[PDB]
Amino acid sequence: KPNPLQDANLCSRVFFWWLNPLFKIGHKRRLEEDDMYSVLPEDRSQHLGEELQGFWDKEVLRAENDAQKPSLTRAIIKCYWKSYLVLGIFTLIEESAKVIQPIFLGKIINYFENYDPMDSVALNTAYAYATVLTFCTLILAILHHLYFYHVQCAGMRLRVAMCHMIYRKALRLSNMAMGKTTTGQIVNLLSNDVNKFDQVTVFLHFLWAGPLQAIAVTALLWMEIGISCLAGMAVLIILLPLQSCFGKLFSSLRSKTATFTDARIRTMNEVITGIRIIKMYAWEKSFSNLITNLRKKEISKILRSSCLRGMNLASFFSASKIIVFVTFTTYVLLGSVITASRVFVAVTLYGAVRLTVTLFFPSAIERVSEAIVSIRRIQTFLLLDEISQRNRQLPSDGKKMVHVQDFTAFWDKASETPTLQGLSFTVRPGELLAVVGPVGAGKSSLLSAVLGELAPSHGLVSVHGRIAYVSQQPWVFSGTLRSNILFGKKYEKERYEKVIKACALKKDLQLLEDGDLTVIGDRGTTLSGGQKARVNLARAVYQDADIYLLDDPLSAVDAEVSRHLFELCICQILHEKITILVTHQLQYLKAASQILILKDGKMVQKGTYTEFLKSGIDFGSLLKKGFQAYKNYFRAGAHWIVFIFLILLNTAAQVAYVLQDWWLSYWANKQSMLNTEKLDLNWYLGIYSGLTVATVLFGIARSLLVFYVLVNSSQTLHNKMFESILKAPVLFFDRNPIGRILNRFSKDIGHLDDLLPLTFLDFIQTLLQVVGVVSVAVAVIPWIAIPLVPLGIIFIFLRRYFLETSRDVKRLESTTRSPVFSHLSSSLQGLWTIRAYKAEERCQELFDAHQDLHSEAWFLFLTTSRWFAVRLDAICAMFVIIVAFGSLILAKTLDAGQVGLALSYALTLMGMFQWCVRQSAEVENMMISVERVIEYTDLEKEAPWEYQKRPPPAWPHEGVIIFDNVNFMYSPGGPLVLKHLTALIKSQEKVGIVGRTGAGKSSLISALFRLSEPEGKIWIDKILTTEIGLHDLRKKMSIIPQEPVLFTGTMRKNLDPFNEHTDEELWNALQEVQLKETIEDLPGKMDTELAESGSNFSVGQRQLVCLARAILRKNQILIIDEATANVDPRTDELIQKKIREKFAHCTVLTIAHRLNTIIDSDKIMVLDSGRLKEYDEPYVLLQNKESLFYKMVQQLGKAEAAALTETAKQVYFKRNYP
Ligand SMILES: CC[C@]1(O)C[C@@H]2CN(CCc3c([nH]c4ccccc34)[C@@](C(=O)OC)(c3cc4c(cc3OC)N(C=O)[C@H]3[C@@](O)(C(=O)OC)[C@H](OC(C)=O)[C@]5(CC)C=CCN6CC[C@]43[C@@H]65)C2)C1
Ligand SMILES: Nc1ncnc2c1ncn2[C@@H]1O[C@H](COP(=O)(O)OP(=O)(O)NP(=O)(O)O)[C@@H](O)[C@H]1O
Ligand SMILES: Nc1ncnc2c1ncn2[C@@H]1O[C@H](COP(=O)(O)OP(=O)(O)NP(=O)(O)O)[C@@H](O)[C@H]1O
Ligand SMILES: [Mg+2]
Ligand SMILES: [Mg+2]
Repeated sequence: KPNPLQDANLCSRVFFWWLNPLFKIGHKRRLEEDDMYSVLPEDRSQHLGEELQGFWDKEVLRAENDAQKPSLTRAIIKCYWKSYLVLGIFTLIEESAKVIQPIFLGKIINYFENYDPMDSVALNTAYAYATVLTFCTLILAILHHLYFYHVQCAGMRLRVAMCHMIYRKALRLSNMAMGKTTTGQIVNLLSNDVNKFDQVTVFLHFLWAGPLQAIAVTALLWMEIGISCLAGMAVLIILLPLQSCFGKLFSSLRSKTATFTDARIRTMNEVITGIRIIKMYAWEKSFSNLITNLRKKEISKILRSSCLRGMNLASFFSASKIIVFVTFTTYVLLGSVITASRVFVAVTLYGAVRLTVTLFFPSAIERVSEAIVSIRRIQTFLLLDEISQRNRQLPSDGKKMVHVQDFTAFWDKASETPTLQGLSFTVRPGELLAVVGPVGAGKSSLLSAVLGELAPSHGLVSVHGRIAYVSQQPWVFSGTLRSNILFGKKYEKERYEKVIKACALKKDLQLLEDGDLTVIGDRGTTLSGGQKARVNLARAVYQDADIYLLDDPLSAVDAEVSRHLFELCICQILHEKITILVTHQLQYLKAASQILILKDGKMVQKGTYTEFLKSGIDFGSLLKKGFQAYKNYFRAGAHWIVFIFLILLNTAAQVAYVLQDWWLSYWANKQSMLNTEKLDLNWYLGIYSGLTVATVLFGIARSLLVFYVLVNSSQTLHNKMFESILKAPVLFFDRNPIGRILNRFSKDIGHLDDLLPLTFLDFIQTLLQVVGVVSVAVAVIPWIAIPLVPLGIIFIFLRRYFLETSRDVKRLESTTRSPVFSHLSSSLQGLWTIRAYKAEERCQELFDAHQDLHSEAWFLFLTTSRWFAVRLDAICAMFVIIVAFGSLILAKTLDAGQVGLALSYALTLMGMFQWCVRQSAEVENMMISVERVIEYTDLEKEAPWEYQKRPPPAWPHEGVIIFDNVNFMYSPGGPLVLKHLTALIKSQEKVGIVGRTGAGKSSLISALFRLSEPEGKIWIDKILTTEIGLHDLRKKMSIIPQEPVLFTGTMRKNLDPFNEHTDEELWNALQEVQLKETIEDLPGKMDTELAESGSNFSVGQRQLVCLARAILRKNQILIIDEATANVDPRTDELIQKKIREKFAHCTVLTIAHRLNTIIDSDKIMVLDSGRLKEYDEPYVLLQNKESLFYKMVQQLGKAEAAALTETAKQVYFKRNYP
């Protein structure tokens, strides 16, 4: 992938002419990673990393010699100052040109004031000054883009070198340092703490070019207009503390809103997760009240912050007008006169110095502070204690063996008991040494000590030869299964096939789409734990090391796979290699040549399996311990009359802004056309003050109205979205995951609430300023409207051409960034396995390649932006040149005031044009959140909660249920679940529910509750379920679900959200459920907040709370669904007994996976794939062996079957025959 930048000349590099093929390809089709240009040799990660590493080591050595702390900042400066001085020269030149050009503007105006049509020398001089002005504009418009690209390239180089150094350090962190730190911190100081270097270098050179430009501008202003410039300078200086105060208050007002936003998001997550339980209980009104209160509380603070930001923007808009008004008011009041060669030079100088003082200097200060903080963080990281490099090995005879003598060490030096107590043993090739012990013995500690991870406090360890080590937890890195097995070594087909066959990985390969080439992500999302363990063992065997160390290889695999592995990949293959193995299964101890028993870090016994059998101590014994989007977004805010008023306000503000400068020009012309007689100062100064006041007030009003309208639109959209969500049927929640649902409530609404209104206001402001500049230029010289049409057409086509490729470049850069973090995380998690072999330089090379693949896209991201900016600035410079030369060509018509006004506005169009284009692009990007919110606004809605026809309040009187021809489908067009169910449930009868694991037992409650609209007729106390609203039907039947859920709140809230009961009644219910004494010992009597689903409460406690809820509701129809699954027998018996005794006179339908709980039921439904087979007493079903009830009873066993039959017979005899 050759880089055309390596070929281009200086002329092509100035205009970025070498990116045209890339833009052509991007316009034609989509851009993939194969279309990117490889980085230049000087920008490769390894080169920069090694250069900065050498400089940093030299600085460290010097600092240690001098005996002070080292300075990463000093190292970086010593490395990059020579390359960062030339950019300083160029920014000096650029700032000098910026300061210079108003002088030539004033010279042109001065020529216009002393016009003489017959003179030609003055015309020639004016043309020369115009040429110099065009040269200055070209300098500011053309070369600045190459300068900016190099400025950003410096920061990119710094960041790449920093990342390389950080990874190189992290690859050799000691055990204690790794215990201090975490993987998250190391990933964070690459994802967030290294990106400050991209931004520090942009504004770094302004720390000396800001005050210098301010001083030069002040000197020029004093030379031009006199002492009156001090008032404008004072106002400009005062402008900074106002910004500081605004930013200080805005941060507090913003941080005061997260405490409501996070609570709202947490409640939303709870609602979305437990939507089925809420719908069954009909608590949507309570949750709606809670969410509404939280939203209002957050919206108040959002409104306050928006008002503050609008005031800040209005202050920026009116600052220049205020400065100029004050300056020229004191200038005129001191006794001078108004002239166009001075007014419109002071205006331009004030504008330039105001931009520089207000924005660039504070931005530079902030970026430098952040970069210093990040540098200090990385500097602290780079001095963590590192593992001492494996020193010169003791001279041996080349034999491969492992020996340990008198070893004693501890991970922590403050521990009372050492990790290992005087270990002393040796192992030779061909010996299968096994270590057997309980959890915590220290077998993995012994293996780590052999590897060298445990620093020997006392004793000696002699290990020679290559090492094969198997971690307790299998590890898979960012690659493929073939890559995992190869571990970077050269691929051999025969050896790979031999290892695959020996490891029985053929089934795992066949289970994958690509087989052995399938990509496995972080933590093996595409694989399983057994596959990871098999891959780890295969890699260890394939690497073909002299010494093999194993640690818990077969704990998490099946019996056949474990036996086949332990035999054919260890006993035969590794019979020529040194082997030390850690076991937990006793069946593999027979094949072990050596066995050691370890407990409490102390040696117990070592010998063969026969010797241990003769010892008499049992191992087992020892092992037991579009446009419509904009239209709807604007309509949701306010009426269209408000839109008309907003348009009028914007127009009035811009008109006053222009008219103040026009009035200055008119004053200058009227003073010039005079004669002593004097101008009436009262009139002119009064009109000036009125125009300034009107500009300020109109700007403030426009900003406030825009902000309020857009925030109201966001609030209305959120209300509509939540209202729609609360009524969507369960099918919608089944289709969409919880994360997707919560994303539109967390991120999209977050954008709409704070970012979009302010972005819109800024874009409108800048666009109106550009329109005003163009309108002034057209009004002064009408002929300028001719080339404006070609310029607009060219701009539109160029914008389309650029945007067809910029988005692809941005997505490529976004998708090429995560592999770096994934590789870092994988290498950090498998650091011991990486360091076991000598392959860490290969991991460094892989990381370098991953970093290069991202710098590949960053380069394009910078260059395409510069490519667009060059042409935009060319268009703007053409406009400026046209104005400046047409004014001189038509000198017989215009006058000084008009010429100066038009020329100054043409000069100020710069930067504003580019910012307007960028903000338009950003707004178009941001509208997708509004699109998604509006999409969720109009979801499908289920039946209304209430109907016109209301049943009597006493219904259900008895509780008789009729099922007639019930066909149930979860989704329309999906498979049928229930097939023509026909049954009658008499009042106050206990019915048990039986069938297979997919018989549809839990599908009956959905039909009864009408969660999904069923087909057929269901009659309850002679009312059909399809002619009454859902909230009037679900409220009269109680449900006890499989997994109880408790919502975060008070116990009174959890037991009675609608305050329909009394505290005494709730206490009586709690006493009935025997949880009252547990309730009344917390810090609060009944208002104790809980965690998610009551994480501090037991499962039995949650079931008991659900039973208490059912008791409190005290409805006639009770349904229980899979009550006891993994609860203790005591709580199971408690729940069964309480349910049996408390609801004697209430109809109960119970679905139980076990027949023990539902043996005493009066009747039993038999379900076969949604077909109702048998409905009668359980004794009758057990009488006939052909019944499915008898078959399932016999499936359980014999003794339990006999007990169940006896219990059913006893129940039948007691009930039917009293
Ligand atoms: C304090 C007074 C004043 O604001 C300073 C100062 C001047 N302003 C007047 C308008 C203005 C600004 N530049 C201009 C350049 C030419 C002509 C006019 C202007 C700007 C500003 O503030 O315009 C409101 C500004 C704004 C944003 C900006 C960068 C920027 O100047 C460099 N961004 C770059 O990406 C955006 C931002 O979102 C971002 O960086 O996002 C990752 C940014 O947020 C952060 C955290 O930086 C911000 C502004 C804080 C926040 C919300 C909305 N977005 C829209 C554009 C952007 C802005 C700077 C007045
Ligand atoms: N890397 C480590 N850092 C800190 N403590 C450790 C480390 N490795 C082991 N230990 C401690 O050393 C003691 C014994 O470890 P060890 O028994 O090898 O762990 P184990 O493998 O989970 N149990 P076992 O399988 O019987 O060896 C325990 O107190 C561990 O917490
Ligand atoms: N939301 C759903 N959408 C579509 N089919 C479903 C859904 N939930 C369950 N099913 C299937 O519909 C059939 C009805 O079985 P089901 O409702 O689970 O009763 P059950 O299995 O006997 N009781 P349980 O095992 O506790 O769920 C089964 O084949 C389920 O897999
Ligand atoms: Mg261990
Ligand atoms: Mg079910």
